[PDB]
Amino acid sequence: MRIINAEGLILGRLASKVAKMLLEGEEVVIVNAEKAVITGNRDVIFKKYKQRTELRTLTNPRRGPFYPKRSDEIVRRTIRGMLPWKTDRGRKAFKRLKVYVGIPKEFQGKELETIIEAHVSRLSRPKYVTVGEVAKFLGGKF
Amino acid sequence: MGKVHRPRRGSLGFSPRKRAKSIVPRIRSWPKETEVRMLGFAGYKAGMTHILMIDDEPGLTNGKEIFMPVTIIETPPLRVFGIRAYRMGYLGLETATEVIVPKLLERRIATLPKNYTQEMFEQKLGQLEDMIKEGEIVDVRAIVATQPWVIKLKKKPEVMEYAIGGTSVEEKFNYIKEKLGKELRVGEVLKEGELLDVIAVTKGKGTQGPVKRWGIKLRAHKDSKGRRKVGSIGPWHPARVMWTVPMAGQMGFHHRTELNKRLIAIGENGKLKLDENTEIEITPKGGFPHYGIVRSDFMMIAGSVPGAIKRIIRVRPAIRPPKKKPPVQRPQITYVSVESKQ
RNA sequence: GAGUCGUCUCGGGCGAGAGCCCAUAUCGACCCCGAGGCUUGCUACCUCGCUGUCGGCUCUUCCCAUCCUGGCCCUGCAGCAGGGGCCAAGGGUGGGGGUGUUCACCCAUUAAAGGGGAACGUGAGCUGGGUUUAGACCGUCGUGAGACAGGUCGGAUGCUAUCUACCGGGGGUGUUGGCCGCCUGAGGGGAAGGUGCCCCUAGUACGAGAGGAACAGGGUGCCGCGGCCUCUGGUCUACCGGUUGUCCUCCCGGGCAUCGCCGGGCAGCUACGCCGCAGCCGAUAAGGCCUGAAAGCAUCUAAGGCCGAAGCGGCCCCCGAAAAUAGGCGGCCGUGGACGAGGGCUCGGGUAGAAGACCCGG
RNA sequence: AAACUCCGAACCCACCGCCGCCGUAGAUGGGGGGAGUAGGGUGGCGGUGUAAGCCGUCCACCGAGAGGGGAACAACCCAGACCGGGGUUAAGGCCCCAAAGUGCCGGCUAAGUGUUACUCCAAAGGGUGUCCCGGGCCUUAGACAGCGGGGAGGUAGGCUUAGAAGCAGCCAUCCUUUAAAGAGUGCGUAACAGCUCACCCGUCGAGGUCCGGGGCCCCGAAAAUGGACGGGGCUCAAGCCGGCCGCCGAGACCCCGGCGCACGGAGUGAUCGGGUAGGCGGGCGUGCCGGUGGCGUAGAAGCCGGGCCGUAAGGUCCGGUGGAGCCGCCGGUAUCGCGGAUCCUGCCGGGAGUAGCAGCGUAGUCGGGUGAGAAUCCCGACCGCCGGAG
RNA sequence: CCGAUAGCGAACUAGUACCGUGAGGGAAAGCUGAAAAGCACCCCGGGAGGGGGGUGAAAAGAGCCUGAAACCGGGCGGCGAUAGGAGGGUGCGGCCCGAAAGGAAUGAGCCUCCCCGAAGGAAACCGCGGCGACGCGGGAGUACGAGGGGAGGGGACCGG
Repeated sequence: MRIINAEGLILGRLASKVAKMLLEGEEVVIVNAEKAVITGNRDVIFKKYKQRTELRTLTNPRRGPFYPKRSDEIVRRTIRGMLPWKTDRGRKAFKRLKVYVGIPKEFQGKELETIIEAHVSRLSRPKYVTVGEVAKFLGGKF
Repeated sequence: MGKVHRPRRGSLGFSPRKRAKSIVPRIRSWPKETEVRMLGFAGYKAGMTHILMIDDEPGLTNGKEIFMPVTIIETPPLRVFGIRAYRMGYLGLETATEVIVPKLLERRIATLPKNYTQEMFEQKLGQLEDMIKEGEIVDVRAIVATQPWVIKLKKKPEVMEYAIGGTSVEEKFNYIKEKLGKELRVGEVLKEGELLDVIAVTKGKGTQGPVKRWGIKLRAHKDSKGRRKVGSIGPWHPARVMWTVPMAGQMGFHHRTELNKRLIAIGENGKLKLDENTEIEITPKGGFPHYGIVRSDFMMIAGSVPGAIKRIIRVRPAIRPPKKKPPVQRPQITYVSVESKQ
């Protein structure tokens, strides 16, 4: 098992690497999926997340696309879209990932934090938002 | 038509219409989270009657007569049978522990020890622990029950939750504690002249039509096959039916909140003590249609109340005050009525 | 329908020219370049062992190049009132008269009476008025039979839902052995609110005068939606009364004329009845700016920073342990061929109710 | 300057020689028998038509031809495919889904541009937005902007006009003198006056302002179920352009054996293996005949289920059932082999235990009798319907 | 030459049944057993039906020689109430049985050793280069390799 403190971490790099590792047979647990960072213009990152949630298939049967409002779920959903869920290995893969909100563990396992894209640079990147801010705006609990 | 904008018929602000998952009203606003006393007081709707009052709120100008219907409700005395502690988790609020405290107890369908004395003392000690720490606990709410025994509509206790506010967690704990060993009053929680919300599961019609649920306008000169049918439901693509379109199915047995009904009067009996203002304790002769004997603490509240006759209704303080009218502390009752519903 | 975009609709660039003077307060030619699929047409791809037309009606979704409401900028903006520009689909955008009419014309209201796509939305939903067959007349043409994007009258709308969709209701498992009660709030939905008038402001600001605003506070109306019948109105083949014919010999008491008819009306159900349906804040648009360079200055931006929409979220209303992160708490239980906790069927009624369920008493 | 030419390629084609390759297991050519006789399509070169569409011509190819790649995608790419096995590349890709790069150097980027050869992916115009090259002006002969001082005298230039006195307007626009001066840039005045600039010297004590090509990125940019880069997501890259390097990755290509075909007599083939229309050739099975040779109650055929062989069509054997007929071999023969015909017929399931057994002027109900069984058979009582006409 | 959804429409009361005003049109229906011994007698069942027992064979007991498939019921083996479909093909696991015709006990799946060995072809580490990614020399066509041969071990399934 890996407990990753994903404070600082670009959601996509963590998810790609996590999606391959869970498929290998490993267990990842993400702690701090709300203090993690996403770069980009603020306006577009909010417009993408809102649009998804808003769906409303055409008026919404009580089926079709749901997208969640809370950031903790957003990371967890992001790694699942990178896995399948109608293939055996994938459907299982989704149960090997769990999100815990904040850190209520006393462990920190394996950490990737390398500066290559996967962790930010705070003095070389022109603009970013913390994800928690956007989740609040969407109307989540957190 | 000619692209004629037509306002929607039915709503999505209240839809869906269906059966309530419990006959206990639902709450998602708490007006006594950080403020003492329960979220109002619960009774059974006796019926309605009407009363003539003097402005109060200006119909035109103050000092003019106004007609107002009022719903008279036999409330039972309520009594705290359980202390609930919460601990805040990280997926929402989760239940720390509880104290459970005991022929009505027999009529209730709820599980019973079988070693009453023992179980109760362990939960109670557990609670003192939780209370001390004291920040484990972030709020405390009360399991509270009705007591019908002079009231003939039903004689089982309907059991519900009301929060008990307080400034801080230790204070809510002391207050709740005193309360278990005691009865309660219409007088204690509530006072006349506030605006209060009313929560209830409305009367069940059973299954009703598109005519009744959504409203269906009538049609042309002559119609051979009906005017109460659905018409179009939709195009060729979309290839599927929506839910925004007229259908038949359940209307009623749904929880409804109606806001801001002014508290006119509090007394006890009825019709065994006669007052010339604040209502004469209006009790119809021949009794009420389809409702049991009245004799207990009562409240007669303004306007409409969700819930037809013979149904358990609950009251909640308001989540807003009036907004171009002033509140009046203690309504004024110019003259009275003693009419029959027969 | 697809393809197509000449035609159509709409945009952008250049600015001849008039507007006393001053191209852009406003109006705007010549020419040049795109976008859309909404008119027309081209295509012959798809169907001739059928993919039924148009219009209306009813019912609903989506889009903005936005008619109105909100927030904003200019002016050849004195006021009152226009003209032009920017954001914005949350909500609203009506009733009549002619036409079969989509469209178009007209009347008076209105804050405004916006458009377009969805099988030229909507016929296994209605209607069948129009295109329109076999009957007929008239005009034109033909030797004639007979013809008409000439006129005209009259001329069938089938089907018990197999599959699947959506709205409501049950029965069970998974539910980390089962169970009874109480909750958590993942998410999903929303317009629960919209809009207008009047008085005070003020006969004021502003104007030579004529004339005449705004912020803010009260009262009321309208529309939508939801609930509720005590009042008042509807109904009521519970019941009661009056009454024609006829039958029972018959007073009495009844049948029938398919409640005989008429008169009254309780409960209950309803409107043509009554009652209810926030604010604020944060973050943002358009916009107004601060500091402040590139360009020692100046400059709202190039970085940093302050405000600011009916729109966006919270707040609010509706649903919601089968949310598989399958949840929490408290209590109750087990331990053909032993014993048997919970639970139903039973009975008397409903606050409930198509079957079932639900609820309560026993 | 299609239908003009003082002219004219690349290129096509005739012929001879050579060289190459092919051929005597028969090429080159002739005669005979049997056919089939709707086309499409990318590119080049076109003609028409806004276009899409149509039509010429040559064409890889699809048609009739798989496989791997282009997200999928008749004809775009790689590749032409006997059976089985092993290996390695090609097209293309290397952040994850998904095999293989959280590749390397440098420049471009700040738009979520792009991440799409594509069928998918919008323009003229314009931005001291960027980066990079060009020559001009000009550098203590240092204004590039600031700032401290500047804006003279002739003179009101004249006309017009009360005034036009820089400043209603028209035309001219000259000369002297220098921190400095334009018959005056704007304000201002009825017109003046007055305020002020360009301009200059000097301080600040520098490299200064320009203009002009290019690449990119921004603006220009409005649409109807949730649709887009294949999806997720990605901004020191998982982006772009110019280099470079290591791998992944086909039935291809390589390789071992087997198999057919072609050829060799009474092993050999780099130069063999896709296949519709159509032609050609071989075998199997079916009924009966004839000839030949066998089998049966000590158990036939048929049926059912299982085993085995042959690329196959098909055959054989065993166990149960059945209770009288049955094969093989060779030469003949045809009312001789079925997946489809909105095929004909028989049998059977779903629909369903649904609809229908309600609609028209709408009849039963209580005792008792009988009987294996009684709501609707009968008897008794009570109540109807029809009544010049159920 | 054909053989009872064939040959005459008709092998069996057939041009019959049957339809149509008429003219005229027009089917289907073959098989007990050697001998009927075609079921006495008894229990049950209102029961004439059926069931129990006795009936050479009755699975020849009454359109009865034989007795197919579709289909219906129960059962056995596998799967199954949080996961996806032209219903499968190929490889590899699970569970399930398999007396016979197959191959093998005169040795089956299986295992082990030794050797030959196509196409192909490393590693450790070292040296020298390259802005670096990484290349080059030596290790080395070596180790290694499909496939085949022989020998050995084990003793019942394996195929299907």
